[PDB]
Amino acid sequence: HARSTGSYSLVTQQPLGGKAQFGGQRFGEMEVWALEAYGAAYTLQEMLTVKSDDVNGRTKMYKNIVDGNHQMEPGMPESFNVLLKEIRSLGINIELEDE
Amino acid sequence: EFDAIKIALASPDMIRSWSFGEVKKPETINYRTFKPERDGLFCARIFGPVKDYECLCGKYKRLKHRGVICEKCGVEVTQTKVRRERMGHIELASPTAHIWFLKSLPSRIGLLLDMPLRDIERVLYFESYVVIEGGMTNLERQQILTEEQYLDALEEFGDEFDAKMGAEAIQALLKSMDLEQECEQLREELNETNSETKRKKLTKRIKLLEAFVQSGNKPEWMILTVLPVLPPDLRPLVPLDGGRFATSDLNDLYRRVINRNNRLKRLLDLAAPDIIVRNEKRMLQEAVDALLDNGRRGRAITGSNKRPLKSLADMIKGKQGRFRQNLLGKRVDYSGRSVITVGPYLRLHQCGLPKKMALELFKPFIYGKLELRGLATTIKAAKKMVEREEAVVWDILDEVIREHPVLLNRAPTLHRLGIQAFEPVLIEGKAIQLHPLVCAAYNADFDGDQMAVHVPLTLEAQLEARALMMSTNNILSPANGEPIIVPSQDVVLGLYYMTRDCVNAKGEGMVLTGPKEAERLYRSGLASLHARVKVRITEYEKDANGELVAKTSLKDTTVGRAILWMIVPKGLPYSIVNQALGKKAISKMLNTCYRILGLKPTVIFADQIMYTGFAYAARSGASVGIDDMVIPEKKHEIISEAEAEVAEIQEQFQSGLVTAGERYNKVIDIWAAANDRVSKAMMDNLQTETVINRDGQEEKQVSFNSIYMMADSGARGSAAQIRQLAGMRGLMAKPDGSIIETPITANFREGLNVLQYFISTHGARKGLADTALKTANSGYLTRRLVDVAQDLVVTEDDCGTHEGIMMTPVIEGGDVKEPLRDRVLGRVTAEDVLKPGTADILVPRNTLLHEQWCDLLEENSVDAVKVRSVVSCDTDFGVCAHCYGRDLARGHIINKGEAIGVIAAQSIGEPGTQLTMRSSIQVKNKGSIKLSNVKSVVNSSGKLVITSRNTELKLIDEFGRTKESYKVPYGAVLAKGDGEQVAGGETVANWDPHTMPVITEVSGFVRFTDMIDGQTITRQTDELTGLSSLVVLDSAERTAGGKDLRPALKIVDAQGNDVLIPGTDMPAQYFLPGKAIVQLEDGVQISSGDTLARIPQGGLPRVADLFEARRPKEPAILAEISGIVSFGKETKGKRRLVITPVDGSDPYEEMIPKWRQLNVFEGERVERGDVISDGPEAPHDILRLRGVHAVTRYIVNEVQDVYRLQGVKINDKHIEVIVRQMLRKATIVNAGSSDFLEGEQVEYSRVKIANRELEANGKVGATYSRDLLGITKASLATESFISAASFQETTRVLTEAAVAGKRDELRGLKENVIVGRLIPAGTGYAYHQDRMRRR
DNA sequence: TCATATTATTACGCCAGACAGGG
DNA sequence: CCCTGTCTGGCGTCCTCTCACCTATGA
RNA sequence: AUGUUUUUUUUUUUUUUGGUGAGAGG
Ligand SMILES: [Zn+2]
Ligand SMILES: [Zn+2]
Repeated sequence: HARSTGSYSLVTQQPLGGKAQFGGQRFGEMEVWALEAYGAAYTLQEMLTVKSDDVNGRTKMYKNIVDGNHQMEPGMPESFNVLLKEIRSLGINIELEDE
Repeated sequence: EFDAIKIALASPDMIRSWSFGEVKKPETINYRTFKPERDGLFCARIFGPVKDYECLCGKYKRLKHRGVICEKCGVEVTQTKVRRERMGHIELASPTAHIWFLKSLPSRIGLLLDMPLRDIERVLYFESYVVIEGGMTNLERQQILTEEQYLDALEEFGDEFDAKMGAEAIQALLKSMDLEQECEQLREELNETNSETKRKKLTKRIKLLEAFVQSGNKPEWMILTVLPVLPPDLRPLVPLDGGRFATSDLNDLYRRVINRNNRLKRLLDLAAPDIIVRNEKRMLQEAVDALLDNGRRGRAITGSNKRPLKSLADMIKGKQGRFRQNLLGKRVDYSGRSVITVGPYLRLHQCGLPKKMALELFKPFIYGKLELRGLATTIKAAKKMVEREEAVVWDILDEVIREHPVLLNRAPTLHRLGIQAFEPVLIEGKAIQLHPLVCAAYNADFDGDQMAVHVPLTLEAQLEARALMMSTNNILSPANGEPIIVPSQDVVLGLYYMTRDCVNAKGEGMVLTGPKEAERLYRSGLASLHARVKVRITEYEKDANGELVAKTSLKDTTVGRAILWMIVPKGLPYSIVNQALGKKAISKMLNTCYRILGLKPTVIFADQIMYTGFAYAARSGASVGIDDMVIPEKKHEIISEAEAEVAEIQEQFQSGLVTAGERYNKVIDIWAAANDRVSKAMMDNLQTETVINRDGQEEKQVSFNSIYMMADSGARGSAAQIRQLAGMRGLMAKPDGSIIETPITANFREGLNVLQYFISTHGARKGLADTALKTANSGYLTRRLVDVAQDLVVTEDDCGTHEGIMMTPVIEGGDVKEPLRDRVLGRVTAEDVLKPGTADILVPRNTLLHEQWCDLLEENSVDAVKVRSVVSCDTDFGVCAHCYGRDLARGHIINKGEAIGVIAAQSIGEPGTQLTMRSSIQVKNKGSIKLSNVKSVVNSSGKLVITSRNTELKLIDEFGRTKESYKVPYGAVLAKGDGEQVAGGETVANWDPHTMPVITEVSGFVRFTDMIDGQTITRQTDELTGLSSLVVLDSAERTAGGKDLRPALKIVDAQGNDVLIPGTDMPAQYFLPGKAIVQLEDGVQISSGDTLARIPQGGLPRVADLFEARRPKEPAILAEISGIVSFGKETKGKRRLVITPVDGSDPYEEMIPKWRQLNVFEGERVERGDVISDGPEAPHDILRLRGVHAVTRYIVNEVQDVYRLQGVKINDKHIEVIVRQMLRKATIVNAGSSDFLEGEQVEYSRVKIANRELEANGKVGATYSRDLLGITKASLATESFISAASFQETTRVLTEAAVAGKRDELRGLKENVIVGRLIPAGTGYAYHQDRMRRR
């Protein structure tokens, strides 16, 4: 099985799972620890922001690849803003501070 | 873009500021059409239009007026994702307190209003009343009231009196709670009391009272008044395949809260009576509490069928919340997965990758390449071209592959060598071809395994895959110094068959002018691959400074050793191939090649090793047959001699001469002896079976048996497995844990019958159950370790210290187990090591000890090295580059940046699978004696007896290093003395552990002081001997009239005056303990070394109990202060022990549980770190008593003992840094001139920078005290709540952070993996240097 | 079809952490 | 009042693949 | 040498841009 780009889920902006659903590989927790074990800071940054979740990042990246410019414009993951709204939907005021 | 994440409470004004419209109706959707509800949960005006830039109902179907809201639609006009960020709010009719601040353990409202949880819930569920500023009545403010208590009060205090209930009353209490006022009171209460329990109970209440005043969190924000609703997009309502909507659980929760709130508003309209609106508000309280955190209240609500439905807190917490399932691990585009296979033609920087996966993973690069050439125009055309797969896109694909690495990943990645980057080579096929040597890194066999491929998209990621994660760059395991590209199984058989010899072959003893014609004689058919031969080889030894000097000579060698010499690079000597080359020898061949010639010859030489091993293993034809497993001819007579022996033992058992346990022990002993004899018979019969003549009489050699080369080469097989295929397969054990007395005398070449196979299945089912349940604890151990580490980044170059732990070789009592060169390899010395002669600067004080320095250490026989350890590093927030050590997979020091906490945590937890889950001293060598911790005396006979319990007996050799060590008890008969030379095997120690000696220092006469027969001691004349002994009783058997009497022996002179201790003016009286029996009676003159009484008496969960720092059930008790010791009160729960120091203050004591067999007498002076009883010892006692270096030596020795018992090589840096992360918190003792509190627990770097910026001023600092937290308590007690929330319980940590108003200055690895940016360790450390500089 | 709103099983194994009881 | 059983909560491995099954009521 | 010397309607518009549970592999 292989996946470059196709459909994703509803709640989250990450790719679907499985083969019958044309989906990508779950880059799990211990693989993130293995990339932290190296100096792979940029590989991990595209591994969890551009390739997976951030919608503006992935559309800009697809257009940047097909122009011939391997460069990522990262932004913030969508599932973290989902986390902010689920935490904030309690009596909890979680924010994002100064520039 | 943004610094720290701030968490605080949500005010009702803040919740109305989040909101966009009140969600009234609970009606979800229409359900018969497609439209929602106006205005229900899924509204239009409150949130937004379903369709993008459209009024859902009807107006604006173009792009001109985005925003207009007509009365017929009551709809906003924006994007489809606008509803995902917009949230609604439910105006709760009746106030409802939060469940996270009422049941968090400890509750936030429980230790703030000074009221028990039980009483808080009673009033909260409309079952109890609470008073609130009554007035001039006889009632308190916190005191509650019941129906009867209120009824009577109602008729009594009908006027000025307030007694409400529920959240409303609670809210008022919190609202009317002067925070500041309580502070002073609490502070004054803590300074006006001495109660230990109260002190801790008051310090925990004042801590959460002053923390609330420090932030902008109000006391009335605990109760929920304006409940917030999560965005619809985040609670999606999609239908499955069919005609119904599979609705989420949160819609059930919100719809019930809104149904109940509408009912409560209608009842407060209608003026229903009291009990109706109490049940109505109570059902609303339980509905809100079920929405927020379901199931924390009594049994959780359920929709379909009996399974409870999932609430908001269950969208956060757990293994499947947002942290562990969508933020730490994500699903990933440009990724693939398939079954692996070998492909041995590969070079070790490249892997095979199928054409179909390659054309799917590289669709955008192919699109960009196709658009560059000009073959097509629009993007559609290119997608049709690769959907059709024409003849021109495969050249495009070979031009996008070429220099573009991919990340191969095996699915259980345990350490960092399980993600490696290759270059693709395209494969006709559907299976990833993976280079074989690399398999030993992935733990990948080829029995059905699968791997995932990931594509580095951007340019920095291609460079990270080539420069950090390439497979040529990972040739040493980061856990140690051992190479991980060791040749595994076929190739060592090909080498072991190639470089060997036989006593006659084709071309025996002919002479050859080079290795080239050695291979030419092997190929043409004129010699054999193993035929001993003088060749002329030219080995290049590089003895100058970087210059290779040729020396050519004639080596008496074989043909195969010359053929393998054609592949060895220049610098290695010929003697690396002159031996037989098993697996350990080829591993040290690649290791010496890496240490001498560097990286590139070692990569190309690893490939040439693998190619020549595969080729000559193919030419070998090394099969396995049924005749290869040679049965010993002596096996049947050994079994019959064992059968005669068990027959003799059972004939004694019929006549009852021996006991049953001694029978079972004798049967297990003779079957162990017969098993060892059968193994030696088959091992001789395999290791030297070949006996071939050469030009005359016969001559023997090691065998070319196939199973023996598979065992001796170390390819696959050991002694035990080849033992079970030929000799008997031992004594298998039943699942009771005890062994079975009748062994399995049949191997596998003979047939096992039925019972023997069933006993075998006992033994093997236990092993499969152990692995399949062991793996969960191994993985959870790696998780706890990488979440306690998680932060620690090499961030300096020198901390500027002179402290470091004292690396000695470790010695258990056998031969010296782990040499000093294994422990001080590549670790930077603390002070400069003196050469063992006299005062020489052998090595300087900041040199890395690589192999050349360690060889000059081994030549001089250096005792022990004071070396720098990670736990002694002075760097605030990180570890400096010298106190870590060598890079371990790079030859140099650790770079500024490389995350060492994560590689250390992986290197400790990765061998978690291989670990298991469930008289006197006899010297061995011949050397010199030395004693430490010794205070001794010469007895009458001459044997130096010892008056100290804790004496260490070292055996030092003639060179200076310490070769043996032992522990000698109080009062033992030493055959030798101090500084003496002995012989190998001579007994040097003797004692009796069943009889605790009460030996003396001086001589004289014996008097019975406080020894009265009848109450103190008893008369027990011996039965079978007649020589009686006055038996000393204990303090429990005698009655209360004489229980105060302490029996003792004090030595006098010939007159009767007390003979004093030499050095003091005190007599030497020995107080006899309980259960003693007097050996030497009254009037008998004594000497030293003679007793005065007879006193009769682990694998992987050990690693968990060392890092998590549990206490053992019966710890060894110690002394918190030095000085004289005494006893106390007679058995009220415990038996007291009072320690009065010589110069220090007296009042320390401890109540010992009296079930322990003590070690100390009444006239004994103790010390800190000195034992009082025996058994295991908790690490907190080591930390608060001996020192920090003592507890780090304790953990690294007690866990390298597990990792060495199971045989795993791990360097000690990793355990020292997880020990650093254990003892990172501290507690204050004297607050000093700072802003801390008395017994406040604060982290160590904070208090150290505080009193280091105050001590640089005039003010003297604050004196701390370090504390050792276990790894899950230490990773949950962090100054970064996302780090402590991605890990275990999120409810406790988020309420603690919310009511404290905590802020997360990100500054670690997992905060930046959550929030989606660069890691502040690796390549991103320059980015975080830049961002930290530009503030 | 369109609002009404929650009851008659037990059978893990530590391991911390808080709580009423009593010498 | 300091030990103490006793009770309550909170953990318990990653990755993947196949299949089936989904609230009752109701004038 | 010369040409108002057989006229009649044989008619003008695009394209537009998803949970639950069970089982297997490693
Ligand atoms: Zn409209
Ligand atoms: Zn340091």
